[PDB]
Amino acid sequence: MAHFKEYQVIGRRLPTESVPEPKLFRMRIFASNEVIAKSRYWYFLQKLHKVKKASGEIVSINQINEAHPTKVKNFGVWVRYDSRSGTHNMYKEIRDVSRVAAVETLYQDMAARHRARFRSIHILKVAEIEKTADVKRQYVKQFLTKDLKFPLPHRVQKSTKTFSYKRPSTFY
Amino acid sequence: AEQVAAERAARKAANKEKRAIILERNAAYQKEYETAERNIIQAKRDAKAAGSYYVEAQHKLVFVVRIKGINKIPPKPRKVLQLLRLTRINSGTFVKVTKATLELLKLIEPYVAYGYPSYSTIRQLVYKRGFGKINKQRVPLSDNAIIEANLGKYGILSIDDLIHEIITVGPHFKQANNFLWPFKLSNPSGGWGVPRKFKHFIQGGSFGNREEFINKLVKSMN
Amino acid sequence: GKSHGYRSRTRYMFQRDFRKHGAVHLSTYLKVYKVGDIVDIKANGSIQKGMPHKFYQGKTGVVYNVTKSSVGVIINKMVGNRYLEKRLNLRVEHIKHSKCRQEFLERVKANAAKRAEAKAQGVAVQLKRQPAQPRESRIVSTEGNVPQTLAPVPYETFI
Amino acid sequence: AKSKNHTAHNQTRKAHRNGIKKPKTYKYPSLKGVDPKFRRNHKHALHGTAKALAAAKK
Amino acid sequence: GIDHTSKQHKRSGHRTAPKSDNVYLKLLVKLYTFLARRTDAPFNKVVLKALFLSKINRPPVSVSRIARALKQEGAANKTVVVVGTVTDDARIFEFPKTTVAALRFTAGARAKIVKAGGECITLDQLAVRAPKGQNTLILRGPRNSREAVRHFGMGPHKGKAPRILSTGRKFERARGRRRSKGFKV
Amino acid sequence: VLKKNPLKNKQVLLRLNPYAKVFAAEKLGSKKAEKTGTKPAAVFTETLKHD
RNA sequence: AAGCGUGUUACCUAUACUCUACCGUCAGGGUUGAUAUGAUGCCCUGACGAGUAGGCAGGCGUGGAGGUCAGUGACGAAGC
RNA sequence: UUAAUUGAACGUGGACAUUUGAAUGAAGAGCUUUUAGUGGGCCAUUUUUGGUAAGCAGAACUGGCGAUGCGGGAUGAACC
RNA sequence: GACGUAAGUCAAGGAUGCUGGCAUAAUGGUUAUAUGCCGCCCGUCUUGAAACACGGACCAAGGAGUCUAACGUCUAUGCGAGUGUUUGGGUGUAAAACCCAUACGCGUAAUGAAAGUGAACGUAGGUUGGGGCCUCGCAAGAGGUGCACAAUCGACCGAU
RNA sequence: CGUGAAAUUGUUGAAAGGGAAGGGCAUUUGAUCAGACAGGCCAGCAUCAGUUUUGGUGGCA
Ligand SMILES: [Mg+2]
Ligand SMILES: [Mg+2]
Ligand SMILES: [Mg+2]
Ligand SMILES: [Mg+2]
Ligand SMILES: [Mg+2]
Ligand SMILES: [Mg+2]
Ligand SMILES: [Mg+2]
Ligand SMILES: [Mg+2]
Ligand SMILES: [Mg+2]
Ligand SMILES: [Mg+2]
Ligand SMILES: [Mg+2]
Ligand SMILES: [Mg+2]
Ligand SMILES: [Mg+2]
Ligand SMILES: [Mg+2]
Ligand SMILES: [Mg+2]
Ligand SMILES: [Mg+2]
Ligand SMILES: [Mg+2]
Ligand SMILES: [Mg+2]
Ligand SMILES: [Mg+2]
Ligand SMILES: [Mg+2]
Ligand SMILES: [Mg+2]
Ligand SMILES: [Mg+2]
Ligand SMILES: [Mg+2]
Ligand SMILES: [Mg+2]
Ligand SMILES: [Mg+2]
Ligand SMILES: [Mg+2]
Repeated sequence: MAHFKEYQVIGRRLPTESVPEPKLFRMRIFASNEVIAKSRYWYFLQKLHKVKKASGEIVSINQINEAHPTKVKNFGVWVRYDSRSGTHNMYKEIRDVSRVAAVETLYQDMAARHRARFRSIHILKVAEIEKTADVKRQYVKQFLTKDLKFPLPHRVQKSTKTFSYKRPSTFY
Repeated sequence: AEQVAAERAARKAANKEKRAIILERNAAYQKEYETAERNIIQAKRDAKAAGSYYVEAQHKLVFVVRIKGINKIPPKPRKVLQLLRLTRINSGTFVKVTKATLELLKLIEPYVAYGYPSYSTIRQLVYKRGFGKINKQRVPLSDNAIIEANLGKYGILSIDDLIHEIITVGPHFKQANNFLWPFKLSNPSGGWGVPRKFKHFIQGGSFGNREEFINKLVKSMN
Repeated sequence: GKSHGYRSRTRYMFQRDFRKHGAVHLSTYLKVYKVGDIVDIKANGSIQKGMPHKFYQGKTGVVYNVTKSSVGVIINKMVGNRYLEKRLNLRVEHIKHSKCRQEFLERVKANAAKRAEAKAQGVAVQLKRQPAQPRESRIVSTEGNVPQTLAPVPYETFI
Repeated sequence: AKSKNHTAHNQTRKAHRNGIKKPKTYKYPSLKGVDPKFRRNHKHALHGTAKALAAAKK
Repeated sequence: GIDHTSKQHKRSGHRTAPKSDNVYLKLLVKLYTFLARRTDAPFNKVVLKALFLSKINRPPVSVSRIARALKQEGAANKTVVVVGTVTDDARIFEFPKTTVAALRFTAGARAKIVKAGGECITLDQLAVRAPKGQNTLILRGPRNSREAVRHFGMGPHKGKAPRILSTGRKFERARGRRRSKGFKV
Repeated sequence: VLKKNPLKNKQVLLRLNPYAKVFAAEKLGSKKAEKTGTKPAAVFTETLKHD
């Protein structure tokens, strides 16, 4: 997962003589490549419709890119995941510029704060908050205040040498 | 003075004629590869322009590589690995996709990496690591007469005739594929890309169907 | 101690089916068996005479002998590291014709019918069966069939 | 002292080192077990079949 | 490591030479090795393999067995070839005039064949006059009529000969061999 | 006596495959495609950016 | 963090994989009108090589015996 | 055997061939004789019995160790 | 195979060309030591041994599947419906070698408890294969003959 | 009192030695040693062949 990529996977049941042209079901999948993408698609169609990969078909695999990959936007994401003793829904918020990179941050956040692996997480919905004050988290709301400005105290400079002759400072 | 000159010159007269026939087969194979790829590309474009989706034909050929050693293998998958001629680690064969052969691939699934080989990967594989089964011996191809003397009864007269039979799964794929000795690949030159090989490709390991990334993986071994 | 009688461990194997008890219907009494017929074995608990052993339930054999009320069946039994030939005298109640042979004989006629018309025209009639091939290319129209599906649903309890 | 009473462990690896094999069917199987009345008459039918072919072919 | 389907380094299980140290039989092997390699005649390959055979593997061939093979239609003028010993048979009173090639003739067999007007030759005279084995007739003697074969595969209900020193009553004609004494095999 | 590898050793590459000389000269490994500008229907694009 | 969870690469190294050489084994072969005179020889080709109990094969060594080297030796045999 | 060439079984003569009746592989296929050692087992995953349990006692399939070194688990018969 | 119109050349069925130093302890071998990393004591019984299991302080010499009667399989050799000279006899350069009559053993007949009887209807049978050989075919193949062997149905001998 | 082994020991010489010694791969050092001038020893460079590894860069889809 160098980056996540968002794909649409459109699939359908296999046509029969009695019911040709099935319903063409489509999902949006976050995966590292098109193999995991198609795999995750069938995993979720199991949860909804009476179909598996043998009795079904993948009609379209299209990668989706950001309409504007370079504007910082507030993302609201709903995640259903598995804890060690139950299943839990939660809604989080990530400030970033793309859906795929917020999902990258979100999977790092679940695994860091809840020890939930990619195996246990169900991305319910990734929705950009359209206008300010519908952002409900203080760790994102603190980044929307006007004329925001902060320093970076205690700069640590990585030397390329083992021995230095100056007793380096941490100013910035 | 013993008709040596006449049998000398007439052998190259035969050689030029067989070289000319092969040259005009490799020109016709090059055209149909280009014609087929462009027609598929326009198939996706013209279905997109008509509000439809172009469902690609399911792949008719895999290149299966045994990525697991020979110790501690259950009997039924072990017997299938012998029937697919994968007797050691990093060995590879082509398989023609049918529901009969698709069930072999499910049973050897934890032990092999497989997917769909491109023309480029088939060409480099046969040209570099291509060997014939000539009277139970393993003979490097290295010459069109080596292929002609063994597969000529199916029309396969040169190394591209053989490659054409592999990528386009023809009426004589089985005879042309059993003729090829199982490929003895190396370990991948950059590595496997994963810390642990013995998970599925989907889980982040190496085995299973990795449909189109087998081309990148096999070329590192080749 | 241990019990290993003839009809041991046959509690449900030799039971009649639910609401299929009573006298045997006359079709098994009118079936004609011939030497070479392929037959399946399924013991009828109602008929205790002429009755197979529990090993031969579900085994398929070949008729070698035809008797008054009974049939002789060749069956191969895996004993040790090889197969042995077993001759059984089974009454016709525990015998039905094997449907595997009946279906293959249809393809023997159909192959002849396809090959009779072969010499009129069309060499290479493709008489061998083939496995299921991979699907061919097709175009899927969205006319009345626009793709739409939701995401995974959230967790509820339903209790 | 006590010991292991029974195990079929290794008994399939032993049975497969020499290849469990079908009993090699022949043409004309043995007529053992065939009905005596049929076999008694089949002997007399085979005699006249050869006798008819003796006169015809010579 | 290789998942070996078959035993490695397995020998063919066939003789590539006679175990005999006969210097003259080695010349016959040397001549037919050349003949079986520089000709495509199947006869030269069959004879070469038969020259490796052990003593029980080339049973004696009677002149009566030779003569019966000459009652086949068109086989009268063929050269009978026996890779082994031709013995004599007094039970047969007429012998045809034919050419026989053998490794060995007994004195009675050579007398009977010659007295009939025929000829006895060695396998190298056969090679000179029939280099491809044209118009030949390979005859082999009965292998399983050996007394040792009677005891091969001994077991219950198999009807084989027991390995026994003294025969007669009191020697294995009791319990196990008749229903009046226990059981019958 | 020694397996000389094609995909290098151009001489062996020409012993096999006589078309390798035509392919090299005509630059068929870098062939230009034809500029056609068909565009997807409205249904495809609206399905792509659909949530 | 040099801890915990998760992601990406780079890197290290088995008697394992690829290539080559050498040894042996097995298998398939070539080779006689000079086999450039050793056909149990010479040579070509391919694959293979773990091992207790155990089986077989080819060899090394010791005492004595038949043959041979018209063998070695008080100008130094054997032994150490 | 049938009321009866009606059958049953075995046949004579005629027609049919590499897509000859699925896939894959085939390492040569089949057969025989003779004899060695062994007939204390144990461990891992999954199923499973008795038992609170056991580095316990007893079974099923498979893979191992025994019989086996090599790299890793610091170290270890069986784990990777 | 490639190039060259050809001549010929070439990176095309496995390293050649040019130059320098030394010509001996320089390289190499052996051995001692040092250094890096590794290395538990062998033999035995055992599921399991470095074991807090057993034998072993050391060294030399000695030290354990032999021979015989009868026999099974296989192999070599001689002869072959026979075969075995060596119990004996003859002979001798004298325990050797060489030569030999009648017997006898095994084989050439089986079966039954026995008294007894005792092996071709046939091209020593029929059918399915069967190597090799013959005929026709450029060959593939087809037909004929088919030893050994394999399966099966018969015929014959003895017992019942 | 022929020869006169080994265990074990004395002298001399060499070498190493902070709670054993011994051994395997490699090399340094010391000591010791075989062979060869009608090419033996160790190398440098160029152009190739085979197997790889690491870059720079070009044209396409
Ligand atoms: Mg690397
Ligand atoms: Mg019971
Ligand atoms: Mg009763
Ligand atoms: Mg026991
Ligand atoms: Mg970490
Ligand atoms: Mg070994
Ligand atoms: Mg051993
Ligand atoms: Mg001696
Ligand atoms: Mg001396
Ligand atoms: Mg014991
Ligand atoms: Mg043990
Ligand atoms: Mg540990
Ligand atoms: Mg370890
Ligand atoms: Mg595992
Ligand atoms: Mg030194
Ligand atoms: Mg040291
Ligand atoms: Mg250590
Ligand atoms: Mg113990
Ligand atoms: Mg020990
Ligand atoms: Mg003790
Ligand atoms: Mg002691
Ligand atoms: Mg001693
Ligand atoms: Mg003295
Ligand atoms: Mg001393
Ligand atoms: Mg101290
Ligand atoms: Mg180079």
